[PDB]
Amino acid sequence: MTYFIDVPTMSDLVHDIGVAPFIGELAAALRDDFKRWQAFDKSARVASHSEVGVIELMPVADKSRYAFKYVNGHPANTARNLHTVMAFGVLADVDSGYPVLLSELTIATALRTAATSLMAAQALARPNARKMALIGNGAQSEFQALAFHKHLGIEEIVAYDTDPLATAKLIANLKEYSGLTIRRASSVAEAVKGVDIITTVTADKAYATIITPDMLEPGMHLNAVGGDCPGKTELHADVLRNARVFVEYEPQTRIEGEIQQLPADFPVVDLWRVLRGETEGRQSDSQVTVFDSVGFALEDYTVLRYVLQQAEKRGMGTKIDLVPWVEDDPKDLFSHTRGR
Amino acid sequence: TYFIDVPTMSDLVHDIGVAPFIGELAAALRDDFKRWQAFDKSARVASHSEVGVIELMPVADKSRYAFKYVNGHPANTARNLHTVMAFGVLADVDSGYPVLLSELTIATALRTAATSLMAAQALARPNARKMALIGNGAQSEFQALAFHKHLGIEEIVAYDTDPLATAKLIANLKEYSGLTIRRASSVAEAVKGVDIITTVTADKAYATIITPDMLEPGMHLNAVGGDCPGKTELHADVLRNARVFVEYEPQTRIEGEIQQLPADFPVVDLWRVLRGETEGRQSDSQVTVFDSVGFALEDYTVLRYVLQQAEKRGMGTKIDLVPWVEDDPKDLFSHTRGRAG
Ligand SMILES: NC(=O)c1ccc[n+]([C@@H]2O[C@H](COP(=O)([O-])OP(=O)(O)OC[C@H]3O[C@@H](n4cnc5c(N)ncnc54)[C@H](O)[C@@H]3O)[C@@H](O)[C@H]2O)c1
Ligand SMILES: NC(=O)c1ccc[n+]([C@@H]2O[C@H](COP(=O)([O-])OP(=O)(O)OC[C@H]3O[C@@H](n4cnc5c(N)ncnc54)[C@H](O)[C@@H]3O)[C@@H](O)[C@H]2O)c1
Ligand code: NA
Ligand code: NA
Repeated sequence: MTYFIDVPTMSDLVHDIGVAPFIGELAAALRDDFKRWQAFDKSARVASHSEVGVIELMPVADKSRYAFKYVNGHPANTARNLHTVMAFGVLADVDSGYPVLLSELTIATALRTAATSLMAAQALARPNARKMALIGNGAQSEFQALAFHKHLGIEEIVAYDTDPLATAKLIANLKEYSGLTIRRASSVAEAVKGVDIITTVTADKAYATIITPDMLEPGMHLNAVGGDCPGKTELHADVLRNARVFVEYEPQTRIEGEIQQLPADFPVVDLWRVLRGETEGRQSDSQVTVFDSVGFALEDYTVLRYVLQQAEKRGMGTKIDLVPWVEDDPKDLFSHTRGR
Repeated sequence: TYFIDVPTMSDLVHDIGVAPFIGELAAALRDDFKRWQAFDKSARVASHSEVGVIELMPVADKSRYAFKYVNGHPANTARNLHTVMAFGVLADVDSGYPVLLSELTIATALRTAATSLMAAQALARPNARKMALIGNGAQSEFQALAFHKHLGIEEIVAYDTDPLATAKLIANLKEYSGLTIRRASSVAEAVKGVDIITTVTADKAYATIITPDMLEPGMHLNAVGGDCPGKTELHADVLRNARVFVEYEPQTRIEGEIQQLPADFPVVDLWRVLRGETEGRQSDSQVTVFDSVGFALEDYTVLRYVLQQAEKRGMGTKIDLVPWVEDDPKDLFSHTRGRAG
């Protein structure tokens, strides 16, 4: 009983639920899981670096369920008509090790990342937010835009991308949402002027200063999503020093996040503690808050469980023979060598 | 992405033949072990539970990336489930694209037998002819055939606490008339006078399947069963009386039989033995121990082998695991409109 949800099936699932509800429901599910932070067997994801990218495995588990996601990060892929980010994952039973679900996670990753950013913003950004800058208008952009528009009251988005066609795509994809205005800016500095939230989702395997100190205004919240690997950043180190920085899983973020540019003792705040109301999140209206996001296995665990439950209710997905199921003699593996 | 499921792998292995599969794989493993320094190696990541473990085993070179998901639950057989279940992926390094998704439960038994064979060829006495096989479960038939067909073992003395397991082993290999397999009533009885002792028992605990009093000069121990911290088969003093060989030292220091010895206890890297940089067996009376726990490179090799074998037979099914080439790779949102939209 290993169920498989491929790309087109996930497409039908997301279409059925709706992108907005999917993100909203997922953010709520993520919030609850983050509150249960200490119940999970956590670890920094394993990364295998190459010349133009990275391939990583992201495991996590509690006492009953195990989950992991395979994911790559190759910014140069788009030049070859491939996605910068591709992923898939598995949800398994802890007491038997049996893989219950194998699922595409490329579409799901964009959804969980948007939901995670939304969850963090709901807890860290000023409640009156209405304008957001969206730097990087690629694969993640539409999801981030909708998450903030439908669930955080963002009515206006000022977008910028080195690739003008990417911005055109973003505007065209969301035009159907009349309550949301999205306009193209000629530069990052122009896009971020006067915004309440800055979301960065650029893809470039190198140290970059997308956001510089001069762009910061009192009360801003920075949703820094693009940088997510050692040697891959989007914020100038001083931007972090002028803000209260929040992270997912500190041990991993110290190596892959924006904070990799600062001393190992630079103070950061664990988001799960804020969500439990045990540690202060935003401390004032003038403060600048930064969500140093790199992605963490727990978020994939949440979306995998969500997808399994939602697909089950809709009778979606197909069964595959990935590993042996129950057998008369589980010690007779050799019998399988005689052919099906 | 192509997918090879359990029944397809069964047909594939059946067509290649278990012995040939193990032989060809051992040759391939030797080549990969020789270029050990070309791989980005790491100790597998394990998630421990009260009755088992779930692990991810990645490894990669400049061209290919591979990983295997595998569990280790000794109590599973009481629930008619396999103690070991696994599957893995072979991916392209420069794009991250997963080329092959494959069952690896059957393949794991084959690569483990091939690895044990490869080590034995370099560590056991060349005149070995009798082997003790402790643990007659899933791995046993594969280990038995690997040694019989490729290392001249003509007699195996088997023991398992479960008598039906031993009966299964004997019945499964009865067709190999050049191989004699007989049931012993205890481990001590089974290992008496053997040239090689292969242990593949499954018990999540510190076990002394083999004690020092059982050792005889010149024996080679293919210790395969223990493969996790707190899960061993050999008494620590058995190791003190031998030259010990490992796969990937950093990982084995944690999961192997040597976890019971000082961090400074000397061990020998198998790949270096194969390269001829250090000695395998040094004397006929020496006791050698291959402290085997399994390592990602072995799964990398079998995944490449399976892909090649399946490809020339046109076997495997295409699956939409991740997006492939598209007009606009930056438009992931288009996928939220349903497969029709
Ligand atoms: N934090 C997380 O959880 C998480 C999960 C999603 C993806 N990732 C990261 O998010 C980033 C974006 O992912 P994606 O799938 O949208 O990639 P993508 O390649 O589809 O889009 C990235 C966009 O950034 C633009 N860009 C690059 N450099 C720029 C610059 N200096 N200024 C303005 N625009 C620039 C590109 O032209 C491109 O359109 C990647 O770096 C990826 O690894 C992180
Ligand atoms: N080193 C490696 O690369 C590698 C790869 C294969 C599997 N593993 C390990 O190999 C072991 C066996 O795997 P399997 O698939 O054959 O499992 P299995 O459960 O099918 O068979 C194990 C057999 O051991 C027997 N056994 C348990 N305790 C015993 C004892 N004290 N004395 C004699 N027999 C005993 C059981 O009754 C059973 O028949 C497991 O512990 C597994 O984790 C290691
Ligand atoms: Na980031
Ligand atoms: Na072992």
